Amino acid sequence: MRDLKTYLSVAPVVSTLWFGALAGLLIEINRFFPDALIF
Amino acid sequence: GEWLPGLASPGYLTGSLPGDNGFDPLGLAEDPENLRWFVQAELVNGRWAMLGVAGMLLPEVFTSIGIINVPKWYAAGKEEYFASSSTLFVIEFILFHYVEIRRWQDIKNPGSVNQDPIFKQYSLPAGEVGYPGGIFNPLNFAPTLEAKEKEIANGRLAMLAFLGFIIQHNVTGKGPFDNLLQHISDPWHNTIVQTL
Amino acid sequence: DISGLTPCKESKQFAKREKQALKKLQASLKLYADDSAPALAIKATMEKTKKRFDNYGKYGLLCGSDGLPHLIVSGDQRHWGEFITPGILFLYIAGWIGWVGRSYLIAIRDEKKPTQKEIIIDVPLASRLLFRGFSWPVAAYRELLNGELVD
Amino acid sequence: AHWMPGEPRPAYLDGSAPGDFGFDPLGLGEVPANLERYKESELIHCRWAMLAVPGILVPEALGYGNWVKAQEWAALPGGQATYLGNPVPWGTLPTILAIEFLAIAFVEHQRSMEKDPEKKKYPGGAFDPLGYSKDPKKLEELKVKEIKNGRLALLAFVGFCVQQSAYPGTGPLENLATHLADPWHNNIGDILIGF
Amino acid sequence: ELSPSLVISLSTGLSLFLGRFVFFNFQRENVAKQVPEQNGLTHFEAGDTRAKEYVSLLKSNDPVGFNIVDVLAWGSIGHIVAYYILATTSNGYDP
Ligand code: CLA
Ligand SMILES: CC(/C=C/C=C(C)/C=C/[C@@]12O[C@]1(C)C[C@@H](O)CC2(C)C)=C\C=C\C=C(C)\C=C\C=C(C)\C=C\[C@@]12O[C@]1(C)C[C@@H](O)CC2(C)C
Ligand SMILES: CC1=C(/C=C/C(C)=C/C=C/C(C)=C/C=C/C=C(C)/C=C/C=C(C)/C=C/C2=C(C)CCCC2(C)C)C(C)(C)CCC1
Ligand SMILES: CCCCCCCS[C@@H]1O[C@H](CO)[C@@H](O)[C@H](O)[C@H]1O
Repeated sequence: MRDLKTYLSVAPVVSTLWFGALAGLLIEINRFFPDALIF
Repeated sequence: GEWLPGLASPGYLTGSLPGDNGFDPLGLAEDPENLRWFVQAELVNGRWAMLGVAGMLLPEVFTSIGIINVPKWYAAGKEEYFASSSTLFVIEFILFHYVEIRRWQDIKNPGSVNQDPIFKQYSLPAGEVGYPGGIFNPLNFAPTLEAKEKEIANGRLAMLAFLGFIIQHNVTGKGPFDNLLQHISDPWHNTIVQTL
Repeated sequence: DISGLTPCKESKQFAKREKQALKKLQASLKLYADDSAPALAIKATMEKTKKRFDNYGKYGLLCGSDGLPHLIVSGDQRHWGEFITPGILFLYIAGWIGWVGRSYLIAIRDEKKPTQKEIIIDVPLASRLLFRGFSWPVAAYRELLNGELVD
Repeated sequence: AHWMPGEPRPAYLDGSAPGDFGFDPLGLGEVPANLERYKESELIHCRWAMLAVPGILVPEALGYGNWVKAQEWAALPGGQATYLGNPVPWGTLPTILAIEFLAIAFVEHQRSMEKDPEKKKYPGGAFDPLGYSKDPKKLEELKVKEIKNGRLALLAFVGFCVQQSAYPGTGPLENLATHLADPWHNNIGDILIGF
Repeated sequence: ELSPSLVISLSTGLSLFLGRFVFFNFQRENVAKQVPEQNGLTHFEAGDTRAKEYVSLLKSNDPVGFNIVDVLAWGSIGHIVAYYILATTSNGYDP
């Protein structure tokens, strides 16, 4: 379990989760505040 | 003091300062000089916030009870004065330049600035940085630890209150006391929820 | 106006672009049952479109002879949202990221095997250093004056 | 006595020089030779300013003229100048330009040939008929007075030029009167935080 | 209208006077401080046979040493200033 957590903390997994979260965020923001060219 | 019971207070907050409740989660005052400068800044922002908030709420309360017709703080600058806002700004800028540079020199070097440059006979007694005293304290109140931490407390409360005033005016478009009254009117139907 | 441009709310070509766009969308919409999903989709596109043009007009954007929004980045105060403000926001976030990363690299620099925590992230440490970025201008400004920024 | 109370003065400024108030934020006088040259040139700028300032104010009050309008007679085919109201015969641009050039070049270059650093700034001799420099202590006191009046004159000149940039075609004394009109309305504000 | 001869002669006279009396020492001093050389030795010591300084031509029985070269130099400046003044006063320029 500790080993599995360590694996989940490895660079590619961390990157997939981080950029996944970011992608989700930017997507939702661009869904609620769409076509933003100013601000 | 424990702002978050029971979160261990940072090592650099040993309670040797008034207002030490161990609240610095981002570690801004990890450096001693940083802690000094931030103590000064907290005192100054705090005092100006107390004065400002008082000057924002109090005139409005007296207007509500019909004592004196005073225009609200966010509509007070608009072309009502004798000397105009620009001249007022130049004056303000000059006097504040002098005063703030003076205090700054006090912060950089405590004993360096204490005597009147014109009338060198008069002088200010060697005290604490941020707590000048002397002529600034004509009623000779004792700068006790309790009084200091009370000062800092009311200062923090007033700063948060100023942020509150700004945001509330930004949203509702009325005065803070007006918002308070409307909140008293119907508490469960007049909050930030309904105004947004 | 600025650079010989004309305001989008007053631009004829801007309006004609909105027109042709909406008319293209409707010309495509004609082939589907009004209650069906394709219809609702195309209609959503139409509403989104006109809302977009209306918002651009409202924002005080200047249009060229092409009928498209052109941006003013000279520092002109009527257009700070066209570069200055989102620029400040960007700089804030980027500074946040860089400062946090810097903190992390410094934190593990003095250890048995530093490279380890560079290929296997210390998530507790990272979460502790995460929010420190919020005050990055203040933190960096003080480190600049102190001499803890460079060697 | 320094310019900023509580601020440490540079290592090379002990205050033994006339007007030495420890003002050098940029550390331009860190080099001794440069510092000496700066003393000389500061005195030169000072004396030029002290001659200029009243020469800007006086003909505006008495001669009813203007230190900027007094420039405009040139730059045109006419080229006629007036002194105390009286049109000068040799008062044309090329002539006075040649005269000024030759004279000032001669005197300046003659000042350039001096080797003694103390006489390069304080020549004396023929330039001191009243012998006010004969007494050392009085010389020092009068030196301090000179550098101070000179610096104030320089500041006044800056005032004239900036006030001219803000209100073109109007002299300093005219601006003083305008200020005396409505002191609380006629200020720098209209230029700074205006409009 | 300005007499070309008077302007030119007066200008050249002023320049030659300035070079003979008021700027002579300074010029001679700065020239004394400078002399072209490659790798320490001069161009003639290197040596290019065509880079020897003319001793004969520079000779003069003038009290200070004002020779033909100085005459050509300050004279050149004089003529330049002269023709500048002439051409300038000749035009109908108005700003
Ligand atoms: C331009 C002529 C000039 C020169 C050559 C000097 C030279 C000197 N002054 Mg200074 N002084 C001047 C003008 C000048 N001053 C003016 C106008 C004032 C009134 C503000 C003063 C007030 C003053 C004080 C109180 C003191 C000095 C001192 C000195 C000496 C040490 C400082 C130094 O080394 O800087 C060398 C200076 C320069 C190399 C000048 C360069 C200027 C740069 C290139 C451009 C500056 C642009 C300017 C700021 C624009 C004007 C803006 C306007 C609004 C002010 C040095 C001999 C100190 C001293 O020991 O005196 C004996 C001292 O205590 N001066
Ligand atoms: C000075 C101030 C306000 C002053 C107001 C003035 C003069 C008002 C003047 C006027 O109204 C009058 C008088 C009359 C009107 O006619 C004119 C105006 C001009 C409108 C507010 C400060 C306001 C300052 C505020 C609100 C500061 C808040 C900071 C916080 C909460 C930071 C917390 C942390 O930093 C710590 C403590 C530790 C870290 O580790 C963690 C985090 C959380 C990062
Ligand atoms: C002897 C004698 C004497 C006399 C002397 C003299 C008088 C001399 C002179 C001399 C001279 C008299 C010289 C001259 C020279 C000249 C020159 C050297 C010139 C040059 C020129 C030029 C360079 C030109 C150029 C040009 C051209 C070509 C074109 C047009 C323009 C111009 C101008 C650019 C005496 C008595 C004193 C004394 C001793 C003896
Ligand atoms: C939001 C943070 C949640 C806590 C993070 C869970 C994984 S924490 C994880 O623990 C491993 C050991 O088991 C370490 O090897 C690894 O470096 C560390 O990131």
